[PDB]
Amino acid sequence: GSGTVVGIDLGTTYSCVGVFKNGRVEIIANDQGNRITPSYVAFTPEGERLIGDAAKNQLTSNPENTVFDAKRLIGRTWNDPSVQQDIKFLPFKVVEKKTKPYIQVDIGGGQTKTFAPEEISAMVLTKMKETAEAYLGKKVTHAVVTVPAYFNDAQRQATKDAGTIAGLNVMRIINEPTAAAIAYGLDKREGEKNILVFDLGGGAFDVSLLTIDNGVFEVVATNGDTHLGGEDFDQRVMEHFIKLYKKKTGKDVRKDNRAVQKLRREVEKAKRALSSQHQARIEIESFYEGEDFSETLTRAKFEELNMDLFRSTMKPVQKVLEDSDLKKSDIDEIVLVGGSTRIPKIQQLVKEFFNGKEPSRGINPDEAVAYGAAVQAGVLSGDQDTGDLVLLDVCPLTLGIETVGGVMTKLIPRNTVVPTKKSQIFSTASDNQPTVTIKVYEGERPLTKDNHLLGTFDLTGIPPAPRGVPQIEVTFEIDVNGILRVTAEDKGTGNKNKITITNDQNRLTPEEIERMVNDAEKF
Amino acid sequence: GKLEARAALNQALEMKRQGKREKAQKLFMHALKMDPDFVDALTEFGIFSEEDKDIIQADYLYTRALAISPYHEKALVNRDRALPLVEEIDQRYFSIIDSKVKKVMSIPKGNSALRRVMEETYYHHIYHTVAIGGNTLTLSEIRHILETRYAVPGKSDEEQNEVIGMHAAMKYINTTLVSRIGSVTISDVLEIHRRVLGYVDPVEAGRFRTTQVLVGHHIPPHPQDVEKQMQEFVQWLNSEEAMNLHPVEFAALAHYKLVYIHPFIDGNGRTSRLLMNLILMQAGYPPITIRKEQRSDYYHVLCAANEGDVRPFIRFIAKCTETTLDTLLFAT
Ligand SMILES: Nc1ncnc2c1ncn2[C@@H]1O[C@H](COP(=O)(O)OP(=O)(O)NP(=O)(O)O)[C@@H](O)[C@H]1O
Ligand SMILES: *CC(=O)NCCc1cn([C@@H]2O[C@H](COP(*)(=O)O)[C@@H](O)[C@H]2O)nn1
Ligand SMILES: [Mg+2]
Ligand SMILES: [Mg+2]
Repeated sequence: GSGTVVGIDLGTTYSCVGVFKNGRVEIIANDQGNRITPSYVAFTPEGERLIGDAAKNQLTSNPENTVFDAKRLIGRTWNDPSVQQDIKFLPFKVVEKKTKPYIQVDIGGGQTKTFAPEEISAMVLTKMKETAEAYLGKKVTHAVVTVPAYFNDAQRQATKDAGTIAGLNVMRIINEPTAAAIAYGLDKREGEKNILVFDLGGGAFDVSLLTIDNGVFEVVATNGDTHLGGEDFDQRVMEHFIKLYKKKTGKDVRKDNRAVQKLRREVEKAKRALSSQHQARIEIESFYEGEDFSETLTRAKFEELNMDLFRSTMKPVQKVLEDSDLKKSDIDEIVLVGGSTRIPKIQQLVKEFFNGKEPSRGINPDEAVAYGAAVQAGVLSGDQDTGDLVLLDVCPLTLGIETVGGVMTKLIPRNTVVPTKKSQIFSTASDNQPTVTIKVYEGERPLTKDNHLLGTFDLTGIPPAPRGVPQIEVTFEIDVNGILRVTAEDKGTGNKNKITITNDQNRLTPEEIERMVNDAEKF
Repeated sequence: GKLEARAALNQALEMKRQGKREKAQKLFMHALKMDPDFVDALTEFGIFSEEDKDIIQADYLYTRALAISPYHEKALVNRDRALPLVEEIDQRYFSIIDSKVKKVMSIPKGNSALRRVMEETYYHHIYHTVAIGGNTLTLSEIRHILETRYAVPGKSDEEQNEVIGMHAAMKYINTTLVSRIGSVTISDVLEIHRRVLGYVDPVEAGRFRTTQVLVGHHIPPHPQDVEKQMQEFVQWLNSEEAMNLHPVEFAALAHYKLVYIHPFIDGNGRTSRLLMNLILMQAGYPPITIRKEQRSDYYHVLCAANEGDVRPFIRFIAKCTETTLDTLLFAT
């Protein structure tokens, strides 16, 4: 059987596991009594592997062998501008392998191993699995893992691969605002209501407009940024004090991983205090060359360093209203989820966007996504106290084909309810052409050069025939997980010839994943 | 997963009770996406469709549930009730066609408006019948070849030989077989295919295939049985059972049956569409047009007919008949 299915929020900075059992939903605390665990992995010089609180608590004294924010590298390529820019800001070594960013660390004894970003996330999911196993007293084999609503195809498939390596059958990847909406409607049966979910966390940002109705969750429009969150807010404060320290002492601590990571930890602590205080102090003894650090960060200064980023979070709210053809007066409640929504300026911009409407209070914004994942996990396990929970979720990105001239020809438009299928006829351009190549793109821009490349597919096995004669129907199906599957079939009359498809996505093959699964089972 | 389908069905029924039919529609659709073989969802979705008086869709959902569960009581009962309603819907649409075809033939043939439209419609029929198979010749280029007897540079000889072959086939039918009082023979079918494929393939033009070819997942008769199948086909032609059929239904069945037999290597579609209009023209109906844009729909109803149900094909031919009658009445 499926056992006890758990819900895991796999966040950029913080992960959280919960279960729906015995007629209620519970967040499960780790071995240190913490309801939420940092998405951290570290390797001590003695050879001990650390995950979670222990991995983060030694970041300052071991920044090169401490891995974090791997969610900003999963499902990406080495040539990704976001990847190349994040290399300069991460204290651990990232090398190119199979055109993908791989993490290289020292595991003690002078031996250095290289991990795929899916393997790093697999360790975090393993810590969440073991946290639930220690609480339930039995092995956990199935789970529902959260992903940002704006994750693309590669990011969604990579997250499922991380669960596979962690020894988990990912029954469902659930979008964060959809999961947050489930947590909002668990105690409410009030008919049809329009909800706007504002999900701003450590590394990602999502805004979804949902129509709730007594257990039915209908996502109308979603839009956001997978690379916008609290980590970018801390960096603005980090870069401010690095220039200030250079101005006062003439020292450039930019190349010192130990000093920079000490500043990042204290900057993140001061940001949390500034949500309830107006001034926070940052003290770091032996910060650089035995010189201590002592500065005060004002809330007004913190808002000043991030005001452009704070204001940019209103554009997705504007886009989901335009796509849904709804006005501000149509929104019944506003739900703020994610750790970064605790910022008073964020709550002020959202409130002033909706003309002073107070957001809905009640659900912990740090755990709301984790609650909904657990409730959906209870539904998929057939729990006698879940109800008829139905999720009508959509795809965030428009799938298109690159035609002649670099034009983005829309196949499946954005905000299309999943699962969905779309078929289209393709033919050959030259006589006796044995292969037809199709390039799929994700994005809303008119030209494919501005959109993200999902993959290049080739339709081999075409028998000799004049141009225009072959009739290949290619079907594009997006599953309930939001992941695309491409299939081709001959539609002309005569002998039905098999059309084999090959791609250049260069993702983790099943043989490579099985090696990573066995390498993880050795712990 | 299938466990999620039952929940979507429960909410679909719950939203139907409250009058939220648009949301119930989506939930019915989501249920069948989670489990395409959900017998309960298929049956309840058919009840939902029948409430909107979409009995044709309801009968499809009922039949789809009975292919999985042949003894499902609620599907058997509701399909029996829906069967007379489907016949009434098809008869009602035929009566609308008879109301329009008697109106277009009531005006005298000497009218300049009708004769001008009928003249340019001829080249339209040649255009649509070859372009639905992949011919890239434009209407003006087709008219240029037939009227001036000058080739069009930059266009392939095969595409031009198809147009000229179709022109010789329509002129033969319009002046020898339409007004002929006698019955339809095998030599008539062989003579139309000889005209259709005469310039493209002079070898195979005017003779049946001697080898067993395939038509997709559809298996046509064996070569030694083609002539027997063709003789029984033309025996179904000129029959009292076929005359009692509606002219649209009779011309549509003769279209599919000839495609079903697939007696030639090539030109089966073009030959069947010519036979379809010859039947319609003999019954007083104007020749209908299966437009180039309807290529995919034409394939879908053909594939549906090859898989048990030829009624969607007949309704497709009927909708094509009403479309050309509306454009003819637009001249007045
Ligand atoms: N009181 C607070 N004030 C300001 N920021 C906070 C506060 N509490 C937490 N945060 C930030 O919120 C983020 C963590 O929230 P969370 O919603 O878990 O994001 P996440 O785990 O990275 N999920 P995601 O970003 O969508 O991948 C971190 O950047 C924290 O620094
Ligand atoms: C699902 C399905 O049944 N597809 C096949 C539909 C079909 C098409 N035809 C006619 O056959 C000729 C071409 O045949 P090829 O073997 O050369 C064409 O006119 C087409 O309309 N019959 N069934
Ligand atoms: Mg989290
Ligand atoms: Mg988020």
